[PDB]
Amino acid sequence: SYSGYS
Repeated sequence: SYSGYS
């Protein structure tokens, strides 16, 4: 998974 700001 991805968590945060892109």
